[PDB]
Amino acid sequence: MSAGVITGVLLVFLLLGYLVYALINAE
Amino acid sequence: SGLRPALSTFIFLLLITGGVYPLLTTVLGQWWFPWQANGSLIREGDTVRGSALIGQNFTGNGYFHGRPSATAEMPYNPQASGGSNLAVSNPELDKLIAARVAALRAANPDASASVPVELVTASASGLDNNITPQAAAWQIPRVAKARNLSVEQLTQLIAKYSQQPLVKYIGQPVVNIVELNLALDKLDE
Amino acid sequence: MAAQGFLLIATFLLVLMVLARPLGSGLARLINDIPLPGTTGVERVLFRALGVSDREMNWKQYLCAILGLNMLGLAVLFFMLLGQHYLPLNPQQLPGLSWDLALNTAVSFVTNTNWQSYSGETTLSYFSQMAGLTVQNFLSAASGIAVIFALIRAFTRQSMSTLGNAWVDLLRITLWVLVPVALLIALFFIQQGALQNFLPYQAVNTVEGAQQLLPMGPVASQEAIKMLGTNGGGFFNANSSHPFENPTALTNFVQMLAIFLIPTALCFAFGEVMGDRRQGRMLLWAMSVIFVICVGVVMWAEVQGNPHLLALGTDSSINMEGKESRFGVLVSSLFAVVTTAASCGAVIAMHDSFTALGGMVPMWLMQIGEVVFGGVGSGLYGMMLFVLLAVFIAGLMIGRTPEYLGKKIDVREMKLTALAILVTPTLVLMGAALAMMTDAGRSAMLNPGPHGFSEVLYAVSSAANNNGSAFAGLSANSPFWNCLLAFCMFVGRFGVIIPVMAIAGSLVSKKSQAASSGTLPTHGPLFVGLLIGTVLLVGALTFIPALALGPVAEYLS
Amino acid sequence: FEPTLVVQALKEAVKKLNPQAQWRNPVMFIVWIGSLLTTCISIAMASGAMPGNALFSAAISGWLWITVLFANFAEALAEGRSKAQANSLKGVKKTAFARKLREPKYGAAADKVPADQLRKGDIVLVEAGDIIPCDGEVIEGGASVDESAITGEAAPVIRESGGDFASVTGGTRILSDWLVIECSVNPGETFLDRMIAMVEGAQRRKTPNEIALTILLIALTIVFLLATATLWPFSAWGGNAVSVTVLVALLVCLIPTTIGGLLSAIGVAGMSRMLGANVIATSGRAVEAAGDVDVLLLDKTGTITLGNRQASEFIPAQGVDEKTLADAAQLASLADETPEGRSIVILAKQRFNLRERDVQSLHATFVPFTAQSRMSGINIDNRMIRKGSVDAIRRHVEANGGHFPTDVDQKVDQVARQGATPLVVVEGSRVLGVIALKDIVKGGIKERFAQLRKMGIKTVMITGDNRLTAAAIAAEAGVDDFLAEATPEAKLALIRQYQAEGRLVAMTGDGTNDAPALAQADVAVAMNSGTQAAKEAGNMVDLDSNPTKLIEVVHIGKQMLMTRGSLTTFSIANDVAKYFAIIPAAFAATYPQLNALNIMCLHSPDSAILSAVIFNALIIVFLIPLALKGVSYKPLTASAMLRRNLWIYGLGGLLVPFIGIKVIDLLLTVCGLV
Ligand SMILES: [K+]
Repeated sequence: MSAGVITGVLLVFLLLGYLVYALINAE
Repeated sequence: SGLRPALSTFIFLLLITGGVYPLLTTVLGQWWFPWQANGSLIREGDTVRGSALIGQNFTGNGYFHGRPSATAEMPYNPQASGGSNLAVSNPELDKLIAARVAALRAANPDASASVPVELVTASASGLDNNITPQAAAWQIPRVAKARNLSVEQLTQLIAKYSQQPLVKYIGQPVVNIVELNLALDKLDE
Repeated sequence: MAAQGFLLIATFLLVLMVLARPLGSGLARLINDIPLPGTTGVERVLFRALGVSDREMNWKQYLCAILGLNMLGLAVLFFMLLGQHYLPLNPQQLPGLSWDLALNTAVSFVTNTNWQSYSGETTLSYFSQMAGLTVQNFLSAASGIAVIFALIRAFTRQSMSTLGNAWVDLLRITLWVLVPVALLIALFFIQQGALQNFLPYQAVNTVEGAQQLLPMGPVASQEAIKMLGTNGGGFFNANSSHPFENPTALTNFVQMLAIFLIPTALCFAFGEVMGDRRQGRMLLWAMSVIFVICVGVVMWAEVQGNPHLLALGTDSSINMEGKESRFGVLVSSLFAVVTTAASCGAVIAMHDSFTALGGMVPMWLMQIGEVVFGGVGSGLYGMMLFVLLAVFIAGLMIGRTPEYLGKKIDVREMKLTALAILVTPTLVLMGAALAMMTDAGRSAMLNPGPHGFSEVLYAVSSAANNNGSAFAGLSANSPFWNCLLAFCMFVGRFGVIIPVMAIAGSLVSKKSQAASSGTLPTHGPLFVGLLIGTVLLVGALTFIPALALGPVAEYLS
Repeated sequence: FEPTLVVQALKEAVKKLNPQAQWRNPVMFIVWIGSLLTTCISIAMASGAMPGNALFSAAISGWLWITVLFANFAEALAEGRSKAQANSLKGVKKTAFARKLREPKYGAAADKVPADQLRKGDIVLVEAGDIIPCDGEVIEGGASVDESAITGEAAPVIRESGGDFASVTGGTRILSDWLVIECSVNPGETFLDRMIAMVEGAQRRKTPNEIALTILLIALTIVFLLATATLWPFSAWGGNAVSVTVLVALLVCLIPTTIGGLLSAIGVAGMSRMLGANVIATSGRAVEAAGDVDVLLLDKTGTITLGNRQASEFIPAQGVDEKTLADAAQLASLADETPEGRSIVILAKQRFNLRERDVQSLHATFVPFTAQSRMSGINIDNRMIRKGSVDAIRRHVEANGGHFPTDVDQKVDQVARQGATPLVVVEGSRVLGVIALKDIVKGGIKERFAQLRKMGIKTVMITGDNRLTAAAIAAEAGVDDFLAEATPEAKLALIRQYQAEGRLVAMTGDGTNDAPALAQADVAVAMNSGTQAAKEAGNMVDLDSNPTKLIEVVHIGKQMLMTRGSLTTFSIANDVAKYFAIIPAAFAATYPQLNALNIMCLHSPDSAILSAVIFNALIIVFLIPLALKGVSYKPLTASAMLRRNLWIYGLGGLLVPFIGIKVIDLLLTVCGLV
């Protein structure tokens, strides 16, 4: 059982996607 | 899509570099260098006594014990071609090398106080038919006492079956175990 | 043994610089699109017969052509490995490989990565090795040298709208650049002892009474492209340590020369086609300093060797449980640094049994991105991405607009270079992390302690840096491991290649600007120091904890 | 320093930053997420969780919120006034007070109505000295309205009725007379609303250096997030794994927040240093971008002109003399409140030193600028002083019945082609002369424009005024190729064209006309002699009347680009050294034998990473004093200047992180907070 491990993985994935989005588009 | 400029180009590249290249290289090798291109085998009679590159087990006394193999199924298995991938900090390597150095000390009681590193540490491919001259000369007296030979003619035998590189720094001088053992078997009679 | 390494490095570097210049000039002719002498008419007849003719294409057409050829070769190799039973030339009726191993090998022998997870004596047949795998190495090397030819043409072309012709370039690459050198080194391999026949497996009766079965196959025809194209997967489980594979230290020298021959020839070609050899010598000096200092430390650690062996009764404490005796320990360390720098998976020696520091430094050059004397085409555009990195780092350090080689660089190139640089650290970190989550990958341990995690990190980095080298003993026959490495190799090489065509297309459309006050001089020791500091420190930024929790932990403990 | 009231209102605007707008800045928003997670784990510790240490995470969350608050503080100090404001246009739209009619007549039933009362079909009168409520058409009567928003010229224009000149856009001040206007244009989408559509919608594009810095921040942040994220599964092979709160602390400490603070510290230092050239700079990004400009758009009336139109010379006919029209002009400008009339008085004393013509002792019967005759002046008992434009002169000649002076006509159209607006007087029969009212050039701007030409700035003059006098002013000022008779939408289109060409564009003006041009300009300079709308829009307001302040603006922009490169050197080296400085603290917890990698022998990893948080909070604060009072300011060549910069600031960016972490940990150890 992942008490917070899977939540951490999802947070890292979403944050990396947001970082790639900010790399593509100059905010 | 791709069409002809993709498909015909790929077929031409596949044909040239898969039929023409290996066919021509095979023809050149068989026409020029047949003994080298056939595996450098030793063919005494119709029975193969071995090949001059791989190396064999040589577990008997007076047969110039070679480098450790540590292959997959059996020692010095040529079809496995693996190596002892044990790490520095792995205690399994330490237990294996302790057992092997104990066996080497039991087999050779007065060869030297120390032991060569290459005669007790396993080779990379598991098949090493070559030994440095100092490690080959470390085991002179045991083989001499086993085969009733003299250290003089033994060390000229080691020197005569020695391969030396073109330059010193490119590698190490070596001797071949299999050819030396077959020379010993020929010197039996 | 201290000075022997210096003489070996000096001899290798001098013979490399001697051999590079004619191939560099020929490759520069390939960028310049002038036909090679003696091949002017026959190539025209061949192009007319094939139907490629002459058709200038832009970066999008080039990119989809290269990836379409790679994907078609991937499908061909996948089906060919799947149907191993029906194919001819099977002296032993070997079973067809599983779907996971077939997909792994199919995506591996394409895209230059050439990772191996099997033993070819018991798994791979003759006809797959003879036909499919050799032409896949050929096509991977040709694709890498074509993509770097496109990047160089984009740099040297001013105010144009095209890059060249894909299949024309690939034909002119692999018919007259790889094949003659392959003959000239394959005949040397046969001379010093190799296998280029089609005999079945031969029984051998030893003097001990224990018979064995000799491996069999066309070794030299695969050697002459595995070393030349920096692929790194052979017939045997030992990539370059088997006696039938690599016979003699003289052939080891020829293998080293073949591994570094193509990238430094590309660097000399780039310098010659730029009009000034200062750029070429600048990149080669920047790679040579890293190569020299990193063959160092590795050599010292390997001659320091096992601390237990000195106290256990051995006269010499030299690290020797992972190497052979025909080639020693110093040449073993040199080849290890060469193959971990050039994205070639060919191991002269068992990398898993090295000393911690002398395994971490080749793993350091493994992790960094295969940019120092790198791939058959991969290393040069890796260096071009990192020198563009250094150019705008200097531009933002200087407070003016950054331009390279007289060409202005803007935000689209900025983003695409950032993605191309950071795609491989992302993969080599996230895939390794996912491997340490799963109990299946953690079930593939061989060495307990931090060395198992080091083995996992090496495997994932070999996948996503397109190398093929491995700490052996990893049970990579698992479907999870095979699919993870397969995906890593695929998305790694192609997500590097696609931004390279993006940069090339965005640089074709521009024009070479004149001299300006804010233009950074793109040569000199200052720029070498800036570029090496840039690549080494970004690699440090993304790889300090991964190396620290593994081999550095093993060294300290 | 800045005044306390504006920094307090700005700090209120800083506290107004929500997560809905926090993701504009990526590194600071990632610090914000890390702060939210460490605050959540701190209140979980307060409620009870698996570990036992709570005050350490509480201090991390508090100092992280201080870091976020100060970073947003500096960001609002730099670009809280960068957005173009349309408060003057909104106020002049909302003042309303229209005079509504229910019957079209000069008097009738008129009442005060707001702006929303107007609709499709309405009758509103504007009398004298009021504001037009909305765009519409003239029903009857004549009006002299000041085209301030259109063509940017303070000279009044007559409209009348029953002709082609019935279009009153609204918002233009009526000078005199009276007018009845039919509301044909609805409330909304009128002329002023079409102006405010892109006065409100400015959206200035980001400078290339700022975009490249943001891309570098994204790259380094991806690197550091990658490392801190893969640290969690890589520690699962150890005896004890890394903690989630200390991993969050590493994630918020490693990322280059120093350069993100620098991104606005440069602007804060720019607004501080702009007071040396006496310019109120509302945003520092334009001050930074001033060093990369290539063109300069300019408005004639107000920026190149002194403002009001001056008098050049009295041109008489052959039958009259200089005194014989100078006395008539002096009489015509006796009871004249116009600055043009004051200029007539000044030229009268410049020529004749004329006296004893008192404004009230002489029975000066003042006739104003008539709606139906367009004639104005002063009547005495035996002499009828009137003056006006040439069409009104010809109408008066037709009314009298006399022969027309075509010699006066060729004189006035010759001086009109020269670039002067004629003003013909009527006394002494029809053979009296004209006043040449021409545009006037300011104090020696031609040499400064030649300096701009030498520097590389292309000066293009666009005003919307008459083409002949615009070309004359461009020739007199040494301006390059120019545009005339241009709408504010045409000025917007020119700004968009110069932005799409790639080069940065600078626009300077004073009027309401070029408020969209100042809103869309990259480095926009207002004028203190102009209206409130131009000062509200744009990024810079000139304190003096000097139009060629852009020389000093570009000089300080180049100097501060150089110091921005120096600070970027220092910040990049600082972040790179800080990574190595605080990276071994992640290894002592999960592995005992890597404490020898700790180098400095830090007291504890928690103390080291808390010291990293303190260094994070302190470096962005100390950047502004380091942004002020720079060291290197003289230009060199590229390679040598980069060498000097890299030396002098890489030594700083290496020594400051190690010294700072060691000093803060020593302070924490002697304070006993660990
Ligand atoms: K690559």
